Amino acid sequence: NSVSVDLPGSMKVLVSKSSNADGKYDLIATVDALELSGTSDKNNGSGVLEGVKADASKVKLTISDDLGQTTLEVFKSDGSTLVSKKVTSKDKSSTHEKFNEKGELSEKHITRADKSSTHEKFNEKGELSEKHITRADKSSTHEKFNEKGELSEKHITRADKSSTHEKFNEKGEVSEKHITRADGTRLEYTGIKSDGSGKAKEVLKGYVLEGTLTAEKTTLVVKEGTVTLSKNISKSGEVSVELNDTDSSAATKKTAAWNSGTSTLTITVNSKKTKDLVFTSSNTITVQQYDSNGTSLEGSAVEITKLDEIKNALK
Repeated sequence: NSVSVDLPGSMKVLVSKSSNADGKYDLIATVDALELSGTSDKNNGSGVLEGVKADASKVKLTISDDLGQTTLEVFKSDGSTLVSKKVTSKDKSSTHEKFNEKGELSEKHITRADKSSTHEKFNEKGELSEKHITRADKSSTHEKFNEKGELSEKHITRADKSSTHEKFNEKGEVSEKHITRADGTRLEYTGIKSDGSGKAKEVLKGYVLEGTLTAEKTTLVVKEGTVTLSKNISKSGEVSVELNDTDSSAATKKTAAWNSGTSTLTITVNSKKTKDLVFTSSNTITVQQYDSNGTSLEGSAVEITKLDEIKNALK
């Protein structure tokens, strides 16, 4: 007396086995703890089923003739002013729409078979205020729009959980850029001027490096005495480090050479190597001393954990 066929949207329809009075098989379903009722001339499960919520919201479920699609709409008392709509296909793709208290589109979520998704939010003028695109690898593009329809903020996340976020001022210029690396370290670019120059902070485990940003490169600076160490990061993220010492004295002046194969800075004082500073691909720094004669390294490299240790290595 009751065949139940499952529908797209994780729903079920229970249909009469045969004609009752008229040649229409009965259909009843329960969606979100509410019972729906409708009559169709087919034995599929196809047709329409209507109901009324506790707050008098009108609910209508329409099942495609071929069972491949469901459309669940929540109207208001009038049956016209929409509250919510959900369209779900057999491949489990879905569209979920929310509407404001006026029936105008407020939000729209689209979900696909691979669990990729798009989320759109709309403002009181019907303009797209936010758009979130989430790919199947969990990579994402999140955009926020100002009242003029232009970008206020853009944030891109990659599959490895690295990210780049850009904030735009009222003139369309990037004013702040924040980067979170896959390993958890971070870059903060603030006060970006109209030529792309600005202030730069690299947040590492245990310490923060500070410096400047140009469109060309980022340069972080540590100073101790007359010694300035400059850590440069290219447009490509390539790290290169240089050192300059204004020390008058030829006996005490520090010079340094950069090894691009190892990302290692070798400091030298009075013709003898003193220490190797390694800038790891893990965005850490290690320091290892040379022997008395400065020809071979000694002991084991020790990871830098505070800014003062970098300065101590520059003394």
